[PDB]
Amino acid sequence: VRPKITLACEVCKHRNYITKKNRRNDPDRLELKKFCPNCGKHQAHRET
Amino acid sequence: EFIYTMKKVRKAHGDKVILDDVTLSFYPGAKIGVVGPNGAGKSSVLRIMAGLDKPNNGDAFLATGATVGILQQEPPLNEDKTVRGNVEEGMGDIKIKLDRFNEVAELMATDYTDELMEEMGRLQEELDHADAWDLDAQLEQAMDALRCPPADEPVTNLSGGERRRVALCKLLLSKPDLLLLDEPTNHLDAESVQWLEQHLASYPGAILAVTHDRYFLDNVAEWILELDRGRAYPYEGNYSTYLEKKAERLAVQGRKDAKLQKRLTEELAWVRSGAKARQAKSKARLQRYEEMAAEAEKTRKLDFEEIQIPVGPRLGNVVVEVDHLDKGYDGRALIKDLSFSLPRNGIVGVIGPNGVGKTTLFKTIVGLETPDSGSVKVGETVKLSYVDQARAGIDPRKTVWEVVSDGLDYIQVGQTEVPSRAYVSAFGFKGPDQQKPAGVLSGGERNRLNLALTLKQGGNLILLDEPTNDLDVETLGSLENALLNFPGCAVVISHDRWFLDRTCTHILAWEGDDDNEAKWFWFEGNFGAYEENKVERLGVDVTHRKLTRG
Amino acid sequence: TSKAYRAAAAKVDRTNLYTPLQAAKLAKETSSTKQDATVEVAIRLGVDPRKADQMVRGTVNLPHGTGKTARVAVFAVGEKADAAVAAGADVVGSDDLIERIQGGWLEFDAAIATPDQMAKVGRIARVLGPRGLMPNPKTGTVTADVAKAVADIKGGKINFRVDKQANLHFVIGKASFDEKLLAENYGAAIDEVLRLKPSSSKGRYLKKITVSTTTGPGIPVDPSITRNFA
RNA sequence: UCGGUACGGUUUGUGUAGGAUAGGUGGGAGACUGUGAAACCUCGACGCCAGUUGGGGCGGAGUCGUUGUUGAAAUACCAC
Ligand SMILES: Nc1ncnc2c1ncn2[C@@H]1O[C@H](COP(=O)(O)OP(=O)(O)NP(=O)(O)O)[C@@H](O)[C@H]1O
Ligand SMILES: Nc1ncnc2c1ncn2[C@@H]1O[C@H](COP(=O)(O)OP(=O)(O)NP(=O)(O)O)[C@@H](O)[C@H]1O
Ligand SMILES: [Mg+2]
Ligand SMILES: [Mg+2]
Ligand SMILES: [Mg+2]
Ligand SMILES: [Zn+2]
Repeated sequence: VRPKITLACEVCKHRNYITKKNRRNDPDRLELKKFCPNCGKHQAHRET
Repeated sequence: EFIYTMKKVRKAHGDKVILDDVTLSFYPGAKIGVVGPNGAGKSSVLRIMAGLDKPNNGDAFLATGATVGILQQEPPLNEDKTVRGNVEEGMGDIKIKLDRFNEVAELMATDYTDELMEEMGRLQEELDHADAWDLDAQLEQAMDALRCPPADEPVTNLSGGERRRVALCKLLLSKPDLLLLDEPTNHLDAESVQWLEQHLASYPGAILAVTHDRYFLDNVAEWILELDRGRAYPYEGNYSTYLEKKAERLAVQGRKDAKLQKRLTEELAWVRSGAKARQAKSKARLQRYEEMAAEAEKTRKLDFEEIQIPVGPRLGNVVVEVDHLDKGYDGRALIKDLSFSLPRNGIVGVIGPNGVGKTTLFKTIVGLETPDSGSVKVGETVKLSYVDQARAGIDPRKTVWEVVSDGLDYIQVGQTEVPSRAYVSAFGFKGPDQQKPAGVLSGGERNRLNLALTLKQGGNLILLDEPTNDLDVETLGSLENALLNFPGCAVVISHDRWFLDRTCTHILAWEGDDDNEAKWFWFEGNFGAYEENKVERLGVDVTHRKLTRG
Repeated sequence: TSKAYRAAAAKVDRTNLYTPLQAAKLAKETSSTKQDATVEVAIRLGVDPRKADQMVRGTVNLPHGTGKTARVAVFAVGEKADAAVAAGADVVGSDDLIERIQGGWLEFDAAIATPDQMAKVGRIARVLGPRGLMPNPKTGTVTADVAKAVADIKGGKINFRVDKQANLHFVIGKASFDEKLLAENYGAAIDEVLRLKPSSSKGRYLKKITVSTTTGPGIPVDPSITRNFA
């Protein structure tokens, strides 16, 4: 009920972060501003 | 070679799967019929094939240059016009590039003269791709076959259930090579389906229908695709061949699982009581109980709660008095010179084709209209309950519980204080399935939701308007054996001719011809009498239109 | 329906792919029974014309002529029509011909216009277009060449249009012409097929082909002749 | 005896207006007396307008045809 999701950037689509969410609380894919190292600045990140 | 194909496709939430291991493939010209219960995934397979969603595993691969159409279970439109409803899709790669050919030829001379050779002739190239580009004389060809509304009026509340006749003309003009028509025969007539019968027969291209009618499934379809709840199984033959081999399959499956359930109980006590029996082997025999008990719970599905209509006040002796009513619009002549009482404790049926005015007649009774020259007496003991044809009380963003309860805790239904969450699961939403949005609900659970916010008053005068749509035979029988046990005045508009033969006591019906198009005949008795009274009083007791050049 | 048509059915061998020299001998033997005829070409293509990247059309040159009645309509005013009225057009039209064509006087075959007329051509091409008389920017009926447009109708420039069914159709000659007035016309036709050769087709390219006439039966044609048409 | 491939002849299609677009594309004054008024008739196809010149057993004479012009196109005729 707590699966491990990975978070991919919007522009370069690299996979930089893995984390846990609750699936009966949040059905849709998360969005966070995290730090993409290949871009050098904070970008948006959905799930896969 | 294959129009459409699937790998190990599994569209699902990880808590609740809706497709699982769907491996099959289709040919060109594959007329398919899809059958199954509600809650299987019949519309979440036709949604992958038109690219409107993506699976969570497995590749869904259309062919190279074959385009696909779709008609969803609710048809969207645009709010512009009616002849706009034949240019958006369908003729959309010709019409948008039709005025531009008339725009590039406005005879500019200072701008460009010899650049009319690589763009105006290129637009001349694409008109030959369609083999016809006048587009006008062959567009009344597409609306004098569906019997469309007059093309110069917007699709506001002006359109009733012939909204579907327009959406069966955006789709059947594109002529896709894979045609995903999901329940086309909602809200249609005794002849609007009869047109669609002969049109889907001689149709070059594949066809997937999720229909329930019998002329398509017995004569047009060649493959039948059963959808079990997550599974998918193809079969070959028409629907008469399907149900015979389905019957002998569920025969030997009915005692496949009897001796399975007998086995689990015979070695239930072997693993629970008396664990003294064997040492250091017991962790190898205990797992064979769990490996058959975890597959005994993947077909344990028999939990189907009944549709129940609550009872409120005592209904008196007068319910609906219609005092020589006329109703119509500017130039239009619907209901004219009609007078009828409404029988206490009796199911009332309404008969008429699309465009006679059946659902406006209930809007008079609740109060959403006003009669032109007439009056309707309500009677101070009745209580209305109006479920609409267009299902307009569904707000497709907020969740299921918030549509029917308005965020409250107790709602007022049967002169009691019912806890409003318990009133939700009474129509089939167990627990954590309140929390999912109503715009994505199934065709059963959008018809098991419109009965929730409209039977919320316990009224002894309920006005059912298209109740027999998108629900299977387990609920359709559980409806008709639940509005017989209701103490008064259920009034039903329907088109399922094998529904009014079950549950009817009175019939209001249209009988108009070329003297006046707004007659309404009243009858005392069931549908198995009106079909015999009609042939002995009137004389009215084909020639198919092509929709294209050929 | 006639023995004379079926007497040439024995004059065609079944499983022998003929040569273009042996092709036109049967046209001299079948069409001489009746009045003048026209030799037809049918070519099946190994393409997938459901897509739009494989539509095939090209022009052609006829050094031996066409034998066509070639009734020429001109759509120009001023000096644009003056450089072509002496070129041999039978009925030279103007802006007044808008009301004579759609009124019921449709007696013309060709159509030549100028790029300074398309606000009035586009209302006339609504009926002439699906009849195959669309304004052509390629060959010369609608271009800036207002001098050699009428002579191209007697010059022998006919486009070829593949259908959805992968069928090419193009006439090559009359009946009174001999065999040597057909080798130069037919050899350039398959060349112009190769000049619009797709880069996305598969298998064998030209898998079946035949050549016949108006009142003549079928004749096998060799796909493996590309050099010895004469 | 039941099915696949390859080739070949025959046959098949009816919004409304016109003597049922004889289906698409490309040509083209042709068919020669075969009247249609024997039959599984009406080409035996669809049998929805009740009819699409060919297993034709009065014939060798007269043939839906070209002419007529309602309709994106009616028009014989073979070929892909
Ligand atoms: N809002 C409107 N204003 C004016 N006329 C309308 C309106 N809605 C419908 N009509 C006309 O009334 C006819 C029928 O009304 P409608 O509301 O569709 O009832 P209905 O006949 O029950 N629809 P249906 O259930 O599919 O048969 C339509 O064909 C229109 O001509
Ligand atoms: N996005 C979704 N998320 C979760 N469950 C869904 C979603 N979409 C559909 N479902 C449910 O999954 C099942 C799939 O059914 P669906 O394909 O939506 O229609 P259907 O019930 O299978 N055919 P029908 O009964 O005629 O509507 C139903 O129980 C739906 O309620
Ligand atoms: Mg939250
Ligand atoms: Mg559905
Ligand atoms: Mg209605
Ligand atoms: Zn990035």
